[PDB]
Amino acid sequence: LLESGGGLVQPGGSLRLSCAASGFTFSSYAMSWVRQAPGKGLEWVSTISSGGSYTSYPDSVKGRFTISRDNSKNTLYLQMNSLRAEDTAVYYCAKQDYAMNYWGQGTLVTVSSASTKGPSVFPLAPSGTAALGCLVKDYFPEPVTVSWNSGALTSGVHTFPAVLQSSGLYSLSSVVTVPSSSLGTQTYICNVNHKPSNTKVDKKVEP
Amino acid sequence: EVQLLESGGGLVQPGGSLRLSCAASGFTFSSYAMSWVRQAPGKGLEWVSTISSGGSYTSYPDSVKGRFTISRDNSKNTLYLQMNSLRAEDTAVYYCAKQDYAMNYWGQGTLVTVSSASTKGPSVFPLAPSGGTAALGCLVKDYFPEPVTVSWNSGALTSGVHTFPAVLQSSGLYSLSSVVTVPSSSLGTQTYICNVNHKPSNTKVDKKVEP
Amino acid sequence: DIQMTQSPSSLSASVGDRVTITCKASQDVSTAVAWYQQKPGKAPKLLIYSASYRYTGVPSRFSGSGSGTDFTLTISSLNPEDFATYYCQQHYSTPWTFGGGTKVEIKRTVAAPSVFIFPPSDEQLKSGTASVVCLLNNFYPREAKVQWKVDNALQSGNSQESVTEQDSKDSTYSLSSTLTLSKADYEKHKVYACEVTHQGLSSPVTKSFNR
Amino acid sequence: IQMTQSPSSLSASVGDRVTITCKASQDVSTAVAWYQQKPGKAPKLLIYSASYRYTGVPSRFSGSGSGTDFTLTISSLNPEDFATYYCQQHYSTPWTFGGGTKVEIKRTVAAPSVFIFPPSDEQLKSGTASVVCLLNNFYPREAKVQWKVDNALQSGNSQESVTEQDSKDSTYSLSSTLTLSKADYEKHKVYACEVTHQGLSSPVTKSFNRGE
Amino acid sequence: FGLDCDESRCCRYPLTVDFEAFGWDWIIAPKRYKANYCSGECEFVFLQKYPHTHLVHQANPRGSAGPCCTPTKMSPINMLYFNGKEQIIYGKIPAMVVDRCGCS
Amino acid sequence: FGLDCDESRCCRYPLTVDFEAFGWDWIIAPKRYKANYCSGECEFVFLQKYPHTHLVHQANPRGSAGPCCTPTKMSPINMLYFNGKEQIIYGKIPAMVVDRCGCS
Repeated sequence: LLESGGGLVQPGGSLRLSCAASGFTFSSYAMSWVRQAPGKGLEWVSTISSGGSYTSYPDSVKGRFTISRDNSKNTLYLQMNSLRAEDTAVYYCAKQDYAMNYWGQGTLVTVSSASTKGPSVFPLAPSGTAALGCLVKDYFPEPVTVSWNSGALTSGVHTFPAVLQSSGLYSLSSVVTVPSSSLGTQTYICNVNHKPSNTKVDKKVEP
Repeated sequence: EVQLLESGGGLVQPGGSLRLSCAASGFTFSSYAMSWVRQAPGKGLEWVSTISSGGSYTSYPDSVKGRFTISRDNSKNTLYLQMNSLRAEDTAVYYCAKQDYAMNYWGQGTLVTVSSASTKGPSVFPLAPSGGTAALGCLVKDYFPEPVTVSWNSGALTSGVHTFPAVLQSSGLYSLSSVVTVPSSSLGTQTYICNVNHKPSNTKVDKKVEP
Repeated sequence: DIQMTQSPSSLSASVGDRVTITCKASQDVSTAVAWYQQKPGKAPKLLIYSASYRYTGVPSRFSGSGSGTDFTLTISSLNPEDFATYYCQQHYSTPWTFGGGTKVEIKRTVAAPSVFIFPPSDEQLKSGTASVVCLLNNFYPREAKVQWKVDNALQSGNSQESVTEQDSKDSTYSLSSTLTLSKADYEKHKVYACEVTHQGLSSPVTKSFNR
Repeated sequence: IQMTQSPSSLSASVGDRVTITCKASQDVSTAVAWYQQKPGKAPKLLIYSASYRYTGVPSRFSGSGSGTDFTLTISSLNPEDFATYYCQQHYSTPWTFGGGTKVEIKRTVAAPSVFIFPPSDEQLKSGTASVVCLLNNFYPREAKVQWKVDNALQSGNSQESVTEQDSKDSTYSLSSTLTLSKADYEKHKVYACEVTHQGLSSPVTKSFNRGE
Repeated sequence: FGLDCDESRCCRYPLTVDFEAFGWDWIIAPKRYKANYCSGECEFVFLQKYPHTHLVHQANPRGSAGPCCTPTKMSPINMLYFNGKEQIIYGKIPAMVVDRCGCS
Repeated sequence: FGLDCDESRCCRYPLTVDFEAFGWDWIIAPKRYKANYCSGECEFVFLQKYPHTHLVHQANPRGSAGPCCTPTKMSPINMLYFNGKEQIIYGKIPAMVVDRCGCS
């Protein structure tokens, strides 16, 4: 099961999710949509009958969202209209039996008025063992990927979950613990990639 | 109107054969199971044989089994009884009847007599009257086999007539008496004649009884 | 095989009386019992089939009851046409056996017999036989004893009796007793007497003649 | 229509027998489902119809209950069993879930490595000052970081972030970020991060003087 | 208790058995008798069980997926008939007459 | 007990009911379940019964002249389905599975 179609939308706007079913007879299986807001889910969104004739929804999304399917295309859809900020979540599609057996990895839907912004990357300069890092500040929406020395440095790397600031923009830190001696010589670069904004940033952290 | 009529019975010597017939009419015979039942003179009733509606099935008692054969021809609406190897003990009036749970509707019967005694016509002798009422009669002696019919004044006289059942004598021949009670004054004036008819011997006898 | 014991052998009854005739089987016969009615000179008629089921046309006063080894045909109120012989039968297992019979007689007032003696005819004596006849005419009940006395000698083994069926008009009986003697023995004695013993007679009546 | 989950979190080691319960606000017969979710991944079905194990699910996992009180049982915890566990009710729509139960891998007490980073000159140009404090590789996740500027206790201007339990050493790492304007930042000298933890005998303070 | 009808529930329809028509002259009495039969559908109708019921008349029409329309009360009949050994027996033959029709 | 068969007497033949193949998507789970049914003769016993039995198939093939080959023991199944109010219920639906086949 593979979801797609989720990204940033403005409130009061529309988005149509899709879910690619393969490896089983989809047309003979009832389907479901279940979401998880960053902290911490889970919530039932909708269920559809194997044929498509029958659909049930909770009062939270009823009238706004519509679960549909095209068995010939082996695809499950979720038309989300009249979107609210409270609908910001990772959206999963799953097979419906007595319970959701087999879930897709999901798709993140972000409902906000805040415009797409690329991050500002600032260093966290080092002072036995020494700590070094990058501050990935003011970016929207999620996610951002942080690497060290183009994937070469990975031991002792801690990329912290992004914290949504008062501004409505995200901010995170990626730190690395390295021996003191390596500084001055070993060159440390954080490779930041913010796909939702087509922005790639390589930052050199030095004392 | 359901009708069953037997025929074919009379005198036959022991060890001899006789074939009885029973004429069914007034109902669907081919759909009804049939029976033969006999009655020896003084004796009660005895089951002889039963046949299925189609004719495929027959049951007999050990007394007549092997000797007697019950048969039918549904097209002729007739029931048969072949009586072979006849014994004196088979002397009886033979009835044919419809077989359901019991014999519903019986035919009047046919008398079969098994004896070595030859057919003999009766000897009719008077019983002369000796005032009040007088008794008069005819002695119908030495006749074989049964029956004999006795009338008085060619059927005219019938009141006070008592024709007694025939009693089988030590000789093996039958004998009976027919008497009539008449007023004494009627003697001399009224002439009394007994009209005896013995069908098994084609003998008819008119006898005048007078004082 | 399977025996049917009927009770009573005979019964004297009047019209309107409630009568019950019992029958007992030698083995368990379930409900397979049939009752019949036979009249003198006629074939039997079906009454009840399979212990209790009445046949078509049979009046409601006739009712059978029983199971196993005990059966009772009941006549609720006696009618003139009910006086006949009754026979129980089993239709359980072949050979099909019948009961002895039950004679239902018309009960009436005591009637003494009219006694007559007839000497042998001269026509008969020509053959060498002498038939001396005694008549007991129109009496009740059937129970009567006739004794033959020749020269006062009591006569055994040379007599034969015959009794008419119960008269339809007056419910009476008639009897004929016949003494058979040879011309030789007949001519050897003088007084020929017939002594009659009956309920209706205060003292035995004797009717005789001198050859 | 609620589903209340037993201890929000739990710490245990391999082999330990764990008992997770879930209570319903109404009678829900045997229509309860247990799921297992790991950080960054979609949930996996464990149990359905209260007791029925799904295909592939190891024998060591077992559900029991009827009506209102239901339980999930892990007879002998395995390294791959440390995750969040959720209950649900497939009885009547709207289908409601449990709060979740985080099963943590218990290890030896580990004190944090405390580091403080001053705001970059590049950043001060914008002119925001982001002062970062790092508590690296510690156990348990219970840690208190206090921001002090010229000894004044700081409130409402800090945001913390905790990594998921490290796969290699079962340790945690924490990042606390102090957000001040260039004006306020330049208005004070000493910038201190005080750390309180089980592994630390006395609170560790890592500071700097703006300019020095 | 049960239903009695002639000319769609589990009802008792009338039927007289003829031994002569069948070709069994070995039975003397009764030649004919009212025997009757039980025909019609049985509930719960119509939902959830319905697929299992409808699938039954496709696989085997003699098959029963649930309650059957069969006699509940059955009276015996007394019979006179010929045996193989050329004899005539009277027997109480059980469960020959349908009295009542119900659902199992 | 009863008799269980696949590929003569009142025996149990298995049958899997598929709500997908039937076209009833309103029931979510189970899509398929082993249900079974009962087929075979129910009595011999003696013998004058054959005309009454044979006469039954001529008048009404759904008719029963005596004991029927019907299930004796029946088990329930738990089912998840859509109701005509746009909701999804879990219910214990009785007598869905045939467990034993005997004669009535």
